[PDB]
Amino acid sequence: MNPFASLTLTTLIILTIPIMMSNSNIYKTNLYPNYVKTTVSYAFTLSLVPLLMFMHTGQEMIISNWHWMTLQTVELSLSFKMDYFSVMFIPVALFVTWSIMEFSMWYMHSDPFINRFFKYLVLFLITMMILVTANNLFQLFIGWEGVGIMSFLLIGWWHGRTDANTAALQAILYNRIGDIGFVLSMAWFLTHSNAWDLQQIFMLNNECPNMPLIGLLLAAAGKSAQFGLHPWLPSAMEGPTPVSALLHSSTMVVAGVFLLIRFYPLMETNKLVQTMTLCLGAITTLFTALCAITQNDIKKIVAFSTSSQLGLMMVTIGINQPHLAFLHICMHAFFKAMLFMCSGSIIHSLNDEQDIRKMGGLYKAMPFTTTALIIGSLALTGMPYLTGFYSKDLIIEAVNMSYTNAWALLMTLIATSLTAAYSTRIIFFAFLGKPRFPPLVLINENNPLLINSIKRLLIGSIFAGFIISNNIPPMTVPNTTMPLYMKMTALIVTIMGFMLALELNNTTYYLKFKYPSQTYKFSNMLGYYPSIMHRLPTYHNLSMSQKSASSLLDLIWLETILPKTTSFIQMKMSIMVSNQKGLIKLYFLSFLITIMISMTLFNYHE
Amino acid sequence: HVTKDMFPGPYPKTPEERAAAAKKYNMRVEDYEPYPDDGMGYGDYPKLPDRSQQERDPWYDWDHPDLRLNWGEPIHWDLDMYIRNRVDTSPTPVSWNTMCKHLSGFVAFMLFMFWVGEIYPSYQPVGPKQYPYNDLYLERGGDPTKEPEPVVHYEI
Amino acid sequence: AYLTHQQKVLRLYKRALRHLESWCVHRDKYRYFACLMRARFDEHKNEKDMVKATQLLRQAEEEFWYGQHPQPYIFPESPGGTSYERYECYKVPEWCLDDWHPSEKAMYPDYFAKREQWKRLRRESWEREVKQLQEETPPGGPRTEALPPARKEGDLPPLWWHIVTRPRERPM
Amino acid sequence: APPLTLEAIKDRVLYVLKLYDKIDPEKLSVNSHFMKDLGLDSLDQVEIIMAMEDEFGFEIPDIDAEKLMCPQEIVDYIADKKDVYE
Amino acid sequence: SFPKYKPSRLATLPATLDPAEYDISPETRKAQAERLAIRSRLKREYLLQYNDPNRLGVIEDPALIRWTYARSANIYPNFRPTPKTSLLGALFGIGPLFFWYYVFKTDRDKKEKLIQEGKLDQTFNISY
Amino acid sequence: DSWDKDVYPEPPRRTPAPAPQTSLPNPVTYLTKIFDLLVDRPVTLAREFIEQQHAKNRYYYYHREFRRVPDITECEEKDILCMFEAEMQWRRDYKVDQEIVNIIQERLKACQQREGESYRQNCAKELEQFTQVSKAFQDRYSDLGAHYSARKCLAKQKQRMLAERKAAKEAAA
Amino acid sequence: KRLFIIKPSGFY
Amino acid sequence: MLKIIIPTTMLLPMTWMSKHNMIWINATVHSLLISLISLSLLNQLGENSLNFSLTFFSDSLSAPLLVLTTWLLPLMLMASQSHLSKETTTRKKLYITMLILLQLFLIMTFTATELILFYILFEATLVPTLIIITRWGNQTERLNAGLYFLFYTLAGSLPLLVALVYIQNTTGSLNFLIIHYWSHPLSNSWSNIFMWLACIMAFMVKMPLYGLHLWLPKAHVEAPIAGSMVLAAVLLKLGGYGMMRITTILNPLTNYMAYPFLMLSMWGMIMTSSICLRQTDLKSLIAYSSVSHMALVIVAIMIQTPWSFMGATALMIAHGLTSSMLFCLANTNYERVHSRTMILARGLQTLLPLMATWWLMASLTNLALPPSINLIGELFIITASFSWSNITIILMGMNMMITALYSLYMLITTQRGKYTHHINNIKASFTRENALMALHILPLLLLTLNPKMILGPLY
Amino acid sequence: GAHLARRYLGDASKEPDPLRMPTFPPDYGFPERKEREMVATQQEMNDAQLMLQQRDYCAHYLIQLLKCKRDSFPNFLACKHEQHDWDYCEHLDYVKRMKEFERERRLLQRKKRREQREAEMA
Repeated sequence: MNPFASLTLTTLIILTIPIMMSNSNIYKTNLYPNYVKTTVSYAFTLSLVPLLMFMHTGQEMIISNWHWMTLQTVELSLSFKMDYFSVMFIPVALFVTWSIMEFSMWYMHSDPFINRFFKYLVLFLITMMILVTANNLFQLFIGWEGVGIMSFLLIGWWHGRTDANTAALQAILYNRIGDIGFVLSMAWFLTHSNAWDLQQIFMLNNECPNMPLIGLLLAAAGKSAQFGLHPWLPSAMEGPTPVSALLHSSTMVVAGVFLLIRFYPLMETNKLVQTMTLCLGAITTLFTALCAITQNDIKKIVAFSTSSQLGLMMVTIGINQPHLAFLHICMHAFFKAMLFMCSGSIIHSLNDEQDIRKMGGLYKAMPFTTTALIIGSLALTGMPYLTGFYSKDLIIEAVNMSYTNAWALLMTLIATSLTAAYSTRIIFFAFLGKPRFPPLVLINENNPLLINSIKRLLIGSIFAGFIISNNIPPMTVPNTTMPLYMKMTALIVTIMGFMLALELNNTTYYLKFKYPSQTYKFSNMLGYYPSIMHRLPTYHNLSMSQKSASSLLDLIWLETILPKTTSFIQMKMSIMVSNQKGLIKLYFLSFLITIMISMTLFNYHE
Repeated sequence: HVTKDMFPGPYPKTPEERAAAAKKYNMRVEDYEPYPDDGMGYGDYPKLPDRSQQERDPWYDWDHPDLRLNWGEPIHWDLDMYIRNRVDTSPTPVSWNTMCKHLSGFVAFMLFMFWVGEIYPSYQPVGPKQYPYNDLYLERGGDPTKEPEPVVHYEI
Repeated sequence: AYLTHQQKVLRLYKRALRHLESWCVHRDKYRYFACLMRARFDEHKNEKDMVKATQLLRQAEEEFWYGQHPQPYIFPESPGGTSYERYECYKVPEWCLDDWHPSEKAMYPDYFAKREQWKRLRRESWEREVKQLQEETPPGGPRTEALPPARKEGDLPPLWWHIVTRPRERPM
Repeated sequence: APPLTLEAIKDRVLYVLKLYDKIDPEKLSVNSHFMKDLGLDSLDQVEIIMAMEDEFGFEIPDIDAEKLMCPQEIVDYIADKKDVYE
Repeated sequence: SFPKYKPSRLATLPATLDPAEYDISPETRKAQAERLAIRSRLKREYLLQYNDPNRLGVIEDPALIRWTYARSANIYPNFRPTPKTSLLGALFGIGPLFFWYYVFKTDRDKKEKLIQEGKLDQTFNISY
Repeated sequence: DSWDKDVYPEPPRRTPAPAPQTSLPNPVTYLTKIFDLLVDRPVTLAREFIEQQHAKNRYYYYHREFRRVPDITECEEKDILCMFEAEMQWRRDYKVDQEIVNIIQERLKACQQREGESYRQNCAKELEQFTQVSKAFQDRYSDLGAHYSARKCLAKQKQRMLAERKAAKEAAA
Repeated sequence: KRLFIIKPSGFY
Repeated sequence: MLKIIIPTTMLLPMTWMSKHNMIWINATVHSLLISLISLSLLNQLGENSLNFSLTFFSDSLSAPLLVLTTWLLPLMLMASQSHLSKETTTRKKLYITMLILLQLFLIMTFTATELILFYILFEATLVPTLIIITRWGNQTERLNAGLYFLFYTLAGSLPLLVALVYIQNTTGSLNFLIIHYWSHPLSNSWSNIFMWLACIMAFMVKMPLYGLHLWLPKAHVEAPIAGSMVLAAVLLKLGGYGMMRITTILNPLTNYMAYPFLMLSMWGMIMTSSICLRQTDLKSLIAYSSVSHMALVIVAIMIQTPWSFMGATALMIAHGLTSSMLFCLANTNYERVHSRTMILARGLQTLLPLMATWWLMASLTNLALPPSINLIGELFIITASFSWSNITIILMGMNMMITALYSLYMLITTQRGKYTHHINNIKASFTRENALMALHILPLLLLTLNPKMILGPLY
Repeated sequence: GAHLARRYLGDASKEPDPLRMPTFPPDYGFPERKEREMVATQQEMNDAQLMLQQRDYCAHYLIQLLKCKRDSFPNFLACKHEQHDWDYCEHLDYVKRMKEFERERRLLQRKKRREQREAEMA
């Protein structure tokens, strides 16, 4: 206990040091990107040691040192709970960011604010680490909004980019929709449970977490790009390509999922809430993959796949596979990112182009990336003995070897087939075929940082699943006596989709005329969901705010219901008081009536 | 530089004052068309086409290409939600009714097939995991004082 | 002014073939289909009476309107592209240079020296060009946005400064 | 992106216009009027301008596409598009 | 050319399917001569100041001040007590407050009715 | 430690002494060893300076005492002197009672991590001990309002005590 | 070669 | 508190017979010194309010507002330096006198012992701001602005005066200490409802409350910048300080007649925040934002829970620092562009780097990033309201989401995008307004480190 | 799958109900059915701090798995026979549930048509 917890505290402060040096304006802005490299790589280097004793003895603890609020009965202090999930995620996160911004130094170098750029990834990193290394929801809330506003700024990296500003505007908007459930859980825990720290909430035995569980589910739904809260994740791709190989690549999107596994002690209690997760996760797997199947991009498709994947692990959370889900996330973080800058390496080399329909013939001309993308394409599908094998294949069996609704399984096989089909598609357009690219053959990847950044992710995307699986003891009862086929089905459902796509890729060569199929359009407007949600309800909500609301309620009625009416009433009859013609006969006549009615009539004398 | 005649006037009724607001608002006589006189207070402001800034042609030399507007020309009363970042009125290749029908169908069906799947809960043909020690009576949180109701199972 | 009859078809033919290569994807497949539609475009090149071509317009424009790709290949610098309006966050108007502290202006001495004569060049040019534009403009103002040339002696093209001093497309 | 100068652009367009099988190498000129010097039709003009579309990568506005007649002013148009000076 | 796209308020008829594109009457094409002329001078005057080196600061945008002044000042002078306006005033006025009054009153009454005899979950709640 | 187990009960800690039968020696053992004698050693002697400097000039600080004053029950209506004393006495008792809830939550929370996955069965004693304290707290100070006072709590205490008095007679039947 | 980059006066 | 009162009034002779150019330097430096002296007021005992004198007392509620006023006073002093240069010295000293007089009345208001003395200086703040709003305003409408602001506050002020003097004849005293200590239940007699009412609309008219807020958009968007901050930062909060005071006796009536104002407010901020999203003038958004933020405070006080009161105090102080910043931020843009239209000057990040930051966390504090005191006040309100009613959560949660919607919207429509090329007068950002924003923001993060000082006496 | 068809598209009573069965006394039909006994005592699971779902009868092997694993550090390619006992225990325990599933299945099968035989003979 002298190492480990102290080492984690050392790791999370050394990452802040670049920001402290940055704001101190004593740092040199030129080598600061390389200075950032050394910090993240070192911070990763000290991130390995906290694993060592967890492998050894498995010790876990909570660090709460400086007491912030006393708040009568509810004390507040900064607190990190280091458990299985948090401990081994830090090296996974640390290794990913070090490699992706290693690639980003070569890629993201033609911009004046690369110093300010790399600083932003740093400002993401401590916010994300604040989220994962948390012990009460408020600190996780700190990281939750920190990364969300971080995406807002990073997505809108080009402040002159109108589309990026809209994507950033949608990015936080959907993220704030998720926090509504976070606030709902926040209020319930402080009221019914009267606690904020993770430990007390779990062990208070809140066997009626129905409303909190919905609040937790809504929070993860917004953060993990569930259906209805999905389109921001594709929208985040509008920013710079490294930014797409960042927060929204596989880092920030899984924060809500990390919250889901965090609250697994109470998550399993309600089967209803347990169900709706794998439902929405299943729909994301079908829908987002379906959109990516007939599509004309690279980052968008693998972004849709990420949402399909993001729908995958919390389906397993819906079937009570928390630790297995977390293993899948780290494996997912490995190869999903791994193909991200490989796509970015293609984008940089092929003059910042994204559509597949201008790729081709790149197999021989893009050697190192070709191997990298080829492995990672079906590494997402996870052939035996791979990061994806110990996660995806076990996930498909686990939901099949459990008690779910009839359609829950079918979406999972549909997910595996549909994901693989376009996973083969993007290779076909990119490397195979013929170079549908401009005559100037600039295509090149000789940059050393390009190779080295991806190189460490080959060893990650292939080795990690094996080593981690034997390094982590099992959490649930193993599935031993099993009726054969529902395990082999996961492997096979991958290949006809590959086979169907293979001939589908061949049919592109076929000179047969093609018709505007309904499915082609349907998957290309993302199921027309952004076509109507970003159009109809927004227009109604914005429009009524002016015809009504601003004008009709406030500026037409409120000032007419009190100020103008009373002002007019005084205005109207102040005239009749003051419009006296001055006739003396009329004045004294009024005296006579007032004199007469003073008594007798009004009887003021009685 | 500013005066009432070029200020926005009341609701225009006579055709001469329709022309009067036309030169003030910088269109032609036939291009002036105020909002309906339902009492909403729009008055002399013309009902410009219900379009968005996304519909505007990028190639035209806009004086404000950041939002595709030009100096001097009249602008829309509801320009604010009809600019590039906000809601857009540009045409879509699919018919709006058809794509809305597609959405209102799919999301309705999606719930439907899962709903019947909930009515058909799939499971493996296996027995229950009867846990030892009264399915972990004390361990799960049973009362230490009173004895459990022994959930003790023989072997098959 | 109004788009002429053969001009409107040229616009529709433009993106229709861009739609075709979006559909065909492959170069050879596009080449085969582009030539087939080229002859299809040439099938009724004759029109005689303009009313026939108006009906032929309707069918043609209806064809290429449905002929759009669901996700047509929009180039990075195309309106709505990936790199479109991307570096506008870097271009800054030229007048900002005058709003520089003397230290920065002195540490860029040659550039501000040639900027000064460019500022001077704006002066006489603006003077000459405005007294050039006023009478080059016929009564009733300018009938069109086209702007008259520097057809006089030793004169600069009127209304040139912002065109010439445009923020370069690669501000970096 | 390497500093693509007009000399590379100028060579590429004329080579492609010579490459264009209907504008033969011997009858291609620097100021090649497609309607008059080369005698093509309007549709071929679209094919010519959108050939360099994919061949150069950047975009030609339609209102500038029909105006653009000769390879010399094709060269000058791309010259003012990026603002090349060398 | 297919079952045609039906125009909508949030997605209008395009520049292709619009009848006026192929129904160009002599007066409709004639209309695109003077609107261009006023735009030409309007663009001209903007250039005569935007390209003016003598001009400094900000030029007035008449449309912008027309929009702000009509969106801020000239609504009440053009306002009318029209029964329609009072109708939308009523349902968006006391309506929603009575909506949330009943909702919160019903919630409070339904919530309160079990506190006085101990039927709620309050054992672990000593903060308020 | 300054605190004692009567206030903060720390469950006894056992150490499962290892037995590395594997051919490779453990990497943790000397990894903690090096961490010990390259970081802890400089700060141990540095702390020895800090502890020895505190001994060089050790001043003193005491604990503030509070002599008990008559309660609001025995205090006089409209008498601002005595009932102010009872008011302040009641407020301090509220603050102490707030901290009693804090300690029992701290003891309860410390239990949960100590038993690990066995918190469900091995933390019931601490949970019920907090449960009765919280229930006593709820009838003590909860629901009073933001403007809580000694007289307001006394009314609540009297209201609860008359309700149970009526209940007791009802139970007598 | 090197072109000219234009920026607001950050000395202040 | 005369250790603050005496130096504050001593600012008048010093500012009225200083040199024609030292008035800005002298006023700024010694006002800051008063702020440092006022910082000593942060000390509070367990529950005993600091009873310095018979006619002056303070606790953990008055002092944070007290420091807010004293800390604020140099901020309009530096903000007004920009547009007050073109004025004669005598009129300039008159402007300083109004600000100092406004400060002096504020300190006496918070430190007042009985309600009537509190009422006198409370209302007395109308006079200095009335001159500030009207005499030194910018546009024709400011004349209608002053009357709207004056009558609205006064229309509710007079009923409170009748109720207050009625308190003295019935209870026997109006001192806050005696009132709370001699507190008695208020019956539900039909007279007592109006008795309850007369002590309420005075505080909620200047909050402002939904419906009774129209003076807020008609004054803050239209007052001089210096008057704009003090109006938004503190003057609205005068209702808050009073309402925590007057609620000590008006019980248990609040259970029933809170409803007609509660959902009047609860539908209020959501409605107001919708208007903020669809503004056309810059300062109109922040003004409409201020009432939206003030609306959750109304629920916090009225619900009468200790958690809400702490949330009310924290949101009160946090909003003051925020709303002052955005109003200062709008003033900086308005000065160079000579207008306040939102989309008039979009896309200025490329020319205003430091401003774009000053937009950034000022809006983020308006979005209330964690752990800024804005959320600490806001979240405490949520927990208190949820404990009152679960169905509350959707409403203000949706509000803080539409609050989020606009709070980036001016950031997009003022900084994000492309500059306007015809505009050429955005000069180098002067350090004066620049350092003004620094003095606004650093206390916010500094208080974020130790918020325990601004939750009021209920902490 | 097959049993799903025999219940959904077949007879629900014929197939066991996973959330209700077994519905017959296990000792009935097996005179003196020996109890499935425990190897790892309550304190064994308690001291090992095993999780509840993995605190089944196979947990006796599971603690052996961790203990070789907690002592196989550094190496992770060891610890093979430990699971070979564990998964086989889970393999046979799943068979025990499967046998109980089929037991209740043919329990439902036998009595239903036995009662149907009574319905036929009356």
